[PDB]
Amino acid sequence: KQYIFQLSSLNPQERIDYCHLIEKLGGLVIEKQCFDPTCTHIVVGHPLRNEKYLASVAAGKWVLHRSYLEACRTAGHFVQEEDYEWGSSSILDVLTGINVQQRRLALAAMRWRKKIQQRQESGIVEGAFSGWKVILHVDQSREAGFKRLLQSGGAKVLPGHSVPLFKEATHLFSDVNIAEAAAQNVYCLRTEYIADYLMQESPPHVENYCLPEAISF
Amino acid sequence: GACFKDAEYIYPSLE
Ligand SMILES: [K+]
Ligand code: NA
Repeated sequence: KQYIFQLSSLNPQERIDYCHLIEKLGGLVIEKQCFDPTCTHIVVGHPLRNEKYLASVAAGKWVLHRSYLEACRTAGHFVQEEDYEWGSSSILDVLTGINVQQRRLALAAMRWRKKIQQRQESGIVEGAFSGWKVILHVDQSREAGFKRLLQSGGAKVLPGHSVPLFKEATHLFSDVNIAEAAAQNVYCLRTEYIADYLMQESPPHVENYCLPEAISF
Repeated sequence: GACFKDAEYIYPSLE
């Protein structure tokens, strides 16, 4: 009903042209660079395993090829999204070539969009990390990006890593007493689990991501 | 956030 777009990985002339077009068709453009969960649609020049793309997937947004906005321009209104989804057979047929990484990111975006939007049609909005209550233990340079990615998918990020937080926590991610968290029914996992959870067709085996101090639990 | 800087950061994978 109200279309709200962000743009990623586009050239400058494209960005200007598409912002103009979106506004002309009655959409809103979020011009700020970080992912904003207010958006409904993201148009990306190529999939990347970065925070903005993974956050769009974790939130189940429409992740669309630029040919979507060319179809809108021709129609003079926002058209049906499905055939312009990055993971769609229609787009994968449209491309001359795609690397396995980009194909996997494209299929992940479509898989999560279908799941999250099917539930939305039934009156529940939940992201890929719904029910996660997370302790982060990462390098300061990485903390804010992990927090933004987890919150985009619906996770609650707990304030710090003190022992009282282990009771409510579901997950602790490390790049603090790990064995005590593990003893309090916290999955204590390497940070690779987050991208791999979004990307893998079936949920990753936690055993492959379990931090050393937690292997017993 | 440092969105422009952090945008470069590729999240780790066991793949
Ligand atoms: K717990
Ligand atoms: Na804005």
